[PDB]
Amino acid sequence: AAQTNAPWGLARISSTSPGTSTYYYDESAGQGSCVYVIDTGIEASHPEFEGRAQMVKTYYYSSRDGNGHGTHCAGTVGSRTYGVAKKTQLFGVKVLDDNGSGQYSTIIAGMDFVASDKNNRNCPKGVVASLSLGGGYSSSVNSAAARLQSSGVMVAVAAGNNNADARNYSPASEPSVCTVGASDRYDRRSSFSNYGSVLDIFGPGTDILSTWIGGSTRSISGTSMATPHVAGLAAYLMTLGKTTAASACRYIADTANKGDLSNIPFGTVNLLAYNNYQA
Repeated sequence: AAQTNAPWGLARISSTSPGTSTYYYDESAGQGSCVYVIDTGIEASHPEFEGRAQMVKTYYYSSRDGNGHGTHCAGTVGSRTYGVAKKTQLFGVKVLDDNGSGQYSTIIAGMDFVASDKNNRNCPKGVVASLSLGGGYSSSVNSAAARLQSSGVMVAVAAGNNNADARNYSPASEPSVCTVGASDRYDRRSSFSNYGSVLDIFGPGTDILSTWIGGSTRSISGTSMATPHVAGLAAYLMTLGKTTAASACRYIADTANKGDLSNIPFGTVNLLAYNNYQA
């Protein structure tokens, strides 16, 4: 399948070269997979989600996304126009308030929730969790992310936005999950992207158009935007049967475009997520 005039990041993840604008993908499109977006919520009523999104947990007085960040990330995972995996099921877990803030205890609870809740959901092709959040190093946060991964969920986490080594951030620094840095449309490391040996992969993160609250759209930047590209890619590849939750991060690294990014610090992987689709 081909989506013309797609957002640059979708085109990039289906290309061996920058500078193209069509997204190519197998029409299975993540059908039968599930992606949990652990964030500020998801505006599930957005036409772009086509009934495939739903809130399943909140730790606040409402499940509404009053911020937009979670809706944007979910849109990159699985919205019809802006999403990698256009037929996946999206589950919202609101661990962040409408200012984008949350206690680590709440974030940990949301991760443990997903590890259990996936047993209440029909996801025959596999389960992914997208975590576009983080803060300073916490062994407890890292342990929760490791538990979620171990339970059989492909965990993609943002490297962080401090132009610093991700070893000092959580859950970015947990080795067993998939830690995602950000690149721009000219194949440069995004100016803010964290780096370091703990990174597994880069995805598009600068100037990413996706869904927003109020039935709207906007372009924003961050490792938060790169992470759902990788999460959606994992769901797409799991639906194709090419990999599993336990092996998807390694598979994405194995099949990535290699050596194509600039300003990658020595010791950080030079790997850009790629779907290897051949029509």
